[PDB]
Amino acid sequence: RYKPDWESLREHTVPKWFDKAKFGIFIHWGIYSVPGWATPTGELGKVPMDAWFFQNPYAEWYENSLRIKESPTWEYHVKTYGENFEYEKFADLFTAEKWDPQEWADLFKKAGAKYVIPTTKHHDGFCLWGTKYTDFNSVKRGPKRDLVGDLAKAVREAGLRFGVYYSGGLDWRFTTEPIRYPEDLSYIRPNTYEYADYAYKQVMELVDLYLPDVLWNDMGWPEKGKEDLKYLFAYYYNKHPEGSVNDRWGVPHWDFKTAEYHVNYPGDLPGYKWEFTRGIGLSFGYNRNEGPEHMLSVEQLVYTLVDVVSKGGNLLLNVGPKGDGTIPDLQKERLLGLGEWLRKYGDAIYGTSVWERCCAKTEDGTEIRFTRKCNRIFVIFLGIPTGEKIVIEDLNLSAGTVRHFLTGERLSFKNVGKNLEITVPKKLLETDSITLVLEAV
Amino acid sequence: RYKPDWESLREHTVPKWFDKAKFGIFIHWGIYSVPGWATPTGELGKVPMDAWFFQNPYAEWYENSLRIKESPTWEYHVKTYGENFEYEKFADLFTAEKWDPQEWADLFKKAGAKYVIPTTKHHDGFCLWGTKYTDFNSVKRGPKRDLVGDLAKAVREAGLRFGVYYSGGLDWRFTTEPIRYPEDLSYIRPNTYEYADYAYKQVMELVDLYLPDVLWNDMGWPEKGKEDLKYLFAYYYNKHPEGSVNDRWGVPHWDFKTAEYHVNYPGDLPGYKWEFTRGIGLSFGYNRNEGPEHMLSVEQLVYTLVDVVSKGGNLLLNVGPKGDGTIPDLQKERLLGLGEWLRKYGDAIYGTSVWERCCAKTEDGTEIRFTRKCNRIFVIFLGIPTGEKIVIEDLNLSAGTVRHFLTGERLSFKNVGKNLEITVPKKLLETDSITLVLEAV
Amino acid sequence: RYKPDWESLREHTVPKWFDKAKFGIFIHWGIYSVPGWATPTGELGKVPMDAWFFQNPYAEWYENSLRIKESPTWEYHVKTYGENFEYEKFADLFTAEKWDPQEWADLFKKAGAKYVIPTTKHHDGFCLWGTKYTDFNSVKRGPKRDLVGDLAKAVREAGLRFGVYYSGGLDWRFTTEPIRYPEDLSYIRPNTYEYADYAYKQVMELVDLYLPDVLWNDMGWPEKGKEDLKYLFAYYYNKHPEGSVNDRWGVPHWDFKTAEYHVNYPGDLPGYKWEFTRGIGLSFGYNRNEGPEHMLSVEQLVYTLVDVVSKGGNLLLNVGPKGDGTIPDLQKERLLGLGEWLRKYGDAIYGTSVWERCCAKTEDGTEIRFTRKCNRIFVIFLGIPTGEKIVIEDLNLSAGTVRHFLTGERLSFKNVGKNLEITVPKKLLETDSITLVLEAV
Amino acid sequence: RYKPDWESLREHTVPKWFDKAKFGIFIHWGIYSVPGWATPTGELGKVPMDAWFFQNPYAEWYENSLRIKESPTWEYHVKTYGENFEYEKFADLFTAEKWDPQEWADLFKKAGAKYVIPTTKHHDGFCLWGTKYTDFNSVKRGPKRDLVGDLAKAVREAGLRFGVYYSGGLDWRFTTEPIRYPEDLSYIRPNTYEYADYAYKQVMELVDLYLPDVLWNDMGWPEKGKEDLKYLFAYYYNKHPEGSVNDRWGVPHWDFKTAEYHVNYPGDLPGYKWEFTRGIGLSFGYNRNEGPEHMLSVEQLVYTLVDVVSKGGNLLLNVGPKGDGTIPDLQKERLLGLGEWLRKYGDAIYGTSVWERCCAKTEDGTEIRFTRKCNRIFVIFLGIPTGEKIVIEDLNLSAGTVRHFLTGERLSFKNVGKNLEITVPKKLLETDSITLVLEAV
Ligand SMILES: CC(C)[C@@H]1NC[C@@H](O)[C@H](O)[C@@H]1O
Ligand SMILES: CC(C)[C@@H]1NC[C@@H](O)[C@H](O)[C@@H]1O
Ligand SMILES: CC(C)[C@@H]1NC[C@@H](O)[C@H](O)[C@@H]1O
Ligand SMILES: CC(C)[C@@H]1NC[C@@H](O)[C@H](O)[C@@H]1O
Repeated sequence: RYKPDWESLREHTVPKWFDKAKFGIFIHWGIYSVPGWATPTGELGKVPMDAWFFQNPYAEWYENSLRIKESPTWEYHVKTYGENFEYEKFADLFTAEKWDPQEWADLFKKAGAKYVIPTTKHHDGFCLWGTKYTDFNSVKRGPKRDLVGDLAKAVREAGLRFGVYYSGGLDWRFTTEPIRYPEDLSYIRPNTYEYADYAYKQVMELVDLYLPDVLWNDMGWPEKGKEDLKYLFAYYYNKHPEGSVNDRWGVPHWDFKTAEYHVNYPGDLPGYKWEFTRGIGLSFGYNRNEGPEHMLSVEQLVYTLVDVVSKGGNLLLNVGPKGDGTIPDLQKERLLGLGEWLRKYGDAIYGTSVWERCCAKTEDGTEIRFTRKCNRIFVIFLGIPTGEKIVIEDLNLSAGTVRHFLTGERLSFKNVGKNLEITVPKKLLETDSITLVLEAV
Repeated sequence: RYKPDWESLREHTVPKWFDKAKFGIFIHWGIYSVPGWATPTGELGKVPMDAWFFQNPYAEWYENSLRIKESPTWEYHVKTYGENFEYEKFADLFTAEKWDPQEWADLFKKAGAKYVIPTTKHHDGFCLWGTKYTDFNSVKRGPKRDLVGDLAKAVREAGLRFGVYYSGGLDWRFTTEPIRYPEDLSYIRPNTYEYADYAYKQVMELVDLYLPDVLWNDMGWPEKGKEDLKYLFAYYYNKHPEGSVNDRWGVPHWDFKTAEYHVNYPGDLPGYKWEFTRGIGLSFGYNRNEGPEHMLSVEQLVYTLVDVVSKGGNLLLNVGPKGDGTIPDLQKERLLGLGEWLRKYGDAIYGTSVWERCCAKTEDGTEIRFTRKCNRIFVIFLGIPTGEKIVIEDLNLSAGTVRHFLTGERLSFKNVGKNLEITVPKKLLETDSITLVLEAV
Repeated sequence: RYKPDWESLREHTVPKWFDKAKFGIFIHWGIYSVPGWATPTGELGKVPMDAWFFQNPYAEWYENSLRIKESPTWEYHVKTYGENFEYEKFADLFTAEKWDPQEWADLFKKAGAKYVIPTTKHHDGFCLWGTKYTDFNSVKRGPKRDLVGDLAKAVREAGLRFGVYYSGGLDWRFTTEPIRYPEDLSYIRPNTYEYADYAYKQVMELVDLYLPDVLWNDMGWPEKGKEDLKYLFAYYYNKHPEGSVNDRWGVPHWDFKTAEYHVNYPGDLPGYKWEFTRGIGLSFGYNRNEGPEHMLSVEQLVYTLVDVVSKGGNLLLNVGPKGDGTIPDLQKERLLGLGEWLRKYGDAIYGTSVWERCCAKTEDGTEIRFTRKCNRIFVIFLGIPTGEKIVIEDLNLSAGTVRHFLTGERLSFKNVGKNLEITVPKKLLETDSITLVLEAV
Repeated sequence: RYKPDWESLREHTVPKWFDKAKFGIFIHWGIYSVPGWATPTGELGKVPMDAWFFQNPYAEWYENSLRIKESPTWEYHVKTYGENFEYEKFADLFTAEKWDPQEWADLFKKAGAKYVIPTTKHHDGFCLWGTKYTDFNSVKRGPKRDLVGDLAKAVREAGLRFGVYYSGGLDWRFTTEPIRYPEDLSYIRPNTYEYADYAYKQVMELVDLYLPDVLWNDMGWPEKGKEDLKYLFAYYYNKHPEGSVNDRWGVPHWDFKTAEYHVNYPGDLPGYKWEFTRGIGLSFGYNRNEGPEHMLSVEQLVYTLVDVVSKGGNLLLNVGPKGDGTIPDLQKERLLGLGEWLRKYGDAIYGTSVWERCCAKTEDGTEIRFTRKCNRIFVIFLGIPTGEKIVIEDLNLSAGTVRHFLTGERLSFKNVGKNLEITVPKKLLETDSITLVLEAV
């Protein structure tokens, strides 16, 4: 039994399933997916923040962008939907006509994912379940359906874990002015006791209805409601000890940390569980303006995943579905591509632990990542060397055997000074896909 | 960009327009203006506080007075409207049948005023704009009109600044017991988190709808809502840096202080901007029981204004209109009288600064006030001496010239010991109105 | 770098060396060791708390007991040292004339311990290092020696980790009234800002002088100083990431929990690292009145360690040295005995992890505990069965090889229903010592 | 009287003398001035902060640098003074044998300064007055003299205002670990209630002994002592209303803001009084390694002052004296040079106000700054144009007379489009020094 106080909640550590999962699917889906439009400006951390909100590459920020007159979104909206078309009207157009939760679940499973987390309420405040605290929801409007619950049921029947994303820190139904600068986030927030109660009642509602495996909050938690989390976390863990909580609440407790390119991404081994998140594209919500050139290739997804995992993290990859419930082909192809790689190399990923070091590189610059399972060390090349002779810089092994992972073939290697040389027959090199993988015992 | 914290908000100083304005018009108008009745007991600070609330001279406190059985208001009400007539019923009688916002604006402008501030919500909680947070408002009841917005538009078209008064500290729709003693104010207040949210949402609403030049709160701010003001003030100033806030919030920040006879009235020069407020009569809301004997004369208004200004303050003069929207003749005549004096002497008032001292008096007791504009010093007599020889006590001038302000005529004067003697030709003395004014360079 | 806030400090998890150490030695030593006397009443949780402080079995509480007149301690003190001998005078008799820190360290190492933690300051406030914050210390009085520093050097020379115990919660140099009842602890505390500063400064000094591997506070941290720990913990971890802190500070952070018979002792597997502590006898400080009847036998010590380890904990076993610095024979014998068992079976203890369950028992009630190392599961019997046929209740092994641990001999086994039968030749059983140990892969 | 609460303290605004002073002299002087050594790396905001503390260009940070072994400072110290020479020993070498406070004051006055502020205590905690709170001060050690008091008398004899700098935020007499990275500042602080008392007591003592015209704190105020400032500020203002405080306390109140190149430097007109500070060179304390290459030229100093003044600020220019109390020639030359320009053009600087805009430039890019005195607008060119025809971009004058400032000669000008043309006879241009100055009425 957990008690409602930070010192007692510290007894809850990240559950084993999460630590072993390594790969999950994020889903940003809502009424913003209907217009599904943003200018693909660039990546966060690379686009200047004095312009970011004025040319926001996140399609799910459509409403905020629309509130900024003459932003590209405003022009687009006016020309496409007209001035007499309020954002909320998109809830009636969000019909999810072609949604099939079992197909989604089957796809996520085939992609190699072990948990799924959809946006139950994003910044626009629209709720994707039949909440009793607002009528701005999927059961009363557009879909006429409990999207969260129906997806939960499908994800679980496919054997995957199910978490929930909730925008606790922002809700545009409680503010009128848009965020134009990063600094506006320090004061343009709901700010009321009423909003703190609402956020508390809704996350408790999600806990009671769906008992999620992960509570993924975003944008911090209302300051007036922070003390409520001691009770909410105890209430939650006492009903589901294997549940978990991310680190975006702004209180002392969390089970795992979160990182993005610009924030908290480690260069080497941290001593705590974390999770890296990013979209297949530059937006989280569907953006019809994105082409393959704005997306990671299957190879980059694999490398991203390997890097993350070798550093002790899980990858939470975001998918942005359309308003009709379909997953765009460009995204689906990248998911299947990753799932194929995982079906071959999954044993060197799932259930692994970090090694003594995460990283190395060859003499000719190919990057290498390591993962471990007891006595077995997985050596994962981000790429496949062309020549059979391979020199890994600054590494020596006290193992007695190095095998080619996929074929299981013993290989010849020797510590040559401060480096490690391994001979990989070209036949073997040709059997690998995207990554040459070795196994040392 | 202002940040939501007291130290950063300190960077916002009183805007120049307010400092230069000197004279504004307060308007206490609401459903209490229909019965428009109070016993004209006396001035605040002069009437004993153990009786004040039982024989309240403020007609806008009608509801509170009515809740005190057998107070004069209760007797009056029962005899006039009857016991089966609840105070709220006055909202349906408040029809503002003869209201013309442009006439009001024209009158205020002719009176010499530079800003106007109406009660958007007084203690009775009735709102004079179409707020979405209560149906007890002017758009839904009586007037069927947005009084605040329509007046805002007129005041601005006449070139005047527009502020809003809001009763943040008291709202009788949230309490049942009347205030009978000053000490009752320490505990008979809304007190709930709900009320703090409401006050916050309504002032933010006024900011978003009308973007006022002044936020004039009264009776303090709900304790549970004080931290909200850091955000509200930043939000406000970032949309209108030339806006301003009075000092009745009970938090660290304010742009100017407020004073009344009994409170904070300076005797000499303070080092900060302030504003003196009082009604033309003894009430703020219309009181049909007041006669000329309960009101300041045009002369007393002028003297009051001069004294205030010479001490660095602005005068915020209150007008109490009738339920039909007309301004009673006694008040209108006093406003025009003041406006006439200002049209002649305005250059020695508007845009001035305090001098080294505010005050002096003649050998025969006539009071004198000073104001300044760079090298010009205005010497304003509260009255017009009868003899041509004038001896100002304890004053010497290092100027090289003293002129009669209205005619511009050079005058003969000399420092005679510790006094100053000036000869003012009787012809000149006869050209002045209410105040003999001199100009020294 | 760690930051001074609980959220950031949560990133520091229990260091891997502590997790793997399993066994440490506690040392309560101080001026109270000179009289070294207490009435050996019983185990905590077994003695009525209405009498506990009056017949305190803890010799280190001598001073508090001495302050309760007519306690057995007061009678003994008066008769032995005299009514005029003030407790503090024991600091002049605490000479540690026969102390050899290298001998202690070698004994602790032979005992099988991996870390050692002496009392740097217990409740009587006497400090065993040359602290600059009080003259009541071992450098200025008694030993004329830095005992903590010399012990630290020796323990480290021996290859063991070194931590410090500090009585943050109690310091009788700041109070005059004794603790008579449990409830007295809620208010007979130093209570001042001065003491909060003093505790902070002394632990900071311990960190700067000795950079201990464990900060083991006792009796809570002064309330006025709790916020300081955010800074102390960050400072400490930033200088020594592999350092650790216990859970007796009363703030949100800790790396491991502590338990005693009556407190926090788990029945099965908790999800966090914890540590069980108890003495060899009934007191922590040396008690000349204890004989073998009041101490655990070597067998009981082994069973204790095994049970704690099978449940994820470390055993922190206390030694109470005499005033001359020697360790009594009865304690030294039990230490060497435990050390011989660990030399034989250490591989089933050190560096292990918990299995799916901690416990089981045979058909004739012999208790069994499990520990794990990757694929190897160690089955430790709390005792040595007499017959070769062994039936383990409610246990089935999906292993494929069960071996006698000491000889490595393969054994015959079979999952018979909900049980597991195993035959162990008596010659193998006769080779074991105190515990039969099997190994399953 | 001012009251001890932020709301009441807000009544105190920046004193008129500070607003008009425009230029003051900062003095970093202390025991660190004896070694007077640092590696002149670069300007703050220009040097990478990951190396900053390791190659600190600030000689006054000698002690912190000395605590980082293998810093250039440590190498220099060992070779010059010896490994056994503890930093504190510099207090015995700080003799100020050639110090003449009257000479310093006269130089500061000739330099054109109106106020002077010496370091009473910098981060090393050494106090330059006979404080009763520590023996580490100039009366008991080194100079055997009250330097702050003798300097105060001299500065005032010279007719200048006198303030005090105090390192409230840092005191290395309360810490042992050096600051290596910016982040270290969040926790390597005194942190105790004792230090909070100490800082309060010392500033109170400075107020009581010297009643300074400015309290210039640095590095924030200890968190546990922030509430004390309400009382300290009231106490101070009630004894000296014309006193002032800077903005580095971390509490709601301040009279003026402070800025440095990298911090708070305005691009145009802010609405509050502020002050720019920087040294003549790259260090604040004397650095024997700096030559003319690391210092501002007289021209650059003038351009600096003018720019800061046209934007509403005061320039607080730092001088770093040697350990013997003399001011190095290179700094004295630049001071006298600036003083000669102010003797010629001071009327366009002292007692001025900002105009409608601070800035403009000529067609060939000469920068121009404006200042104002009632009707007189001063047009200060940052340089002296070579040809007589001058075209000012985007400027139109509704004046009627433009005169050469130095000679008073009336000049020919014309608003030509969005620009202003002016002809300035070369004989007038040749009469100017460093800056061409015009005057428009
Ligand atoms: C990382 C991801 C969850 C993003 N968090 C910040 C949000 O503003 C954005 O829409 C998206 O949800
Ligand atoms: C000064 C004026 C604004 C008065 N403030 C106190 C109120 O109770 C009263 O009705 C009136 O508004
Ligand atoms: C467990 C052990 C460290 C005990 N803690 C409580 C103290 O009062 C007692 O003397 C002993 O140190
Ligand atoms: C601006 C000046 C007063 C500097 N403030 C920061 C200090 O660390 C530095 O030594 C110097 O005093």
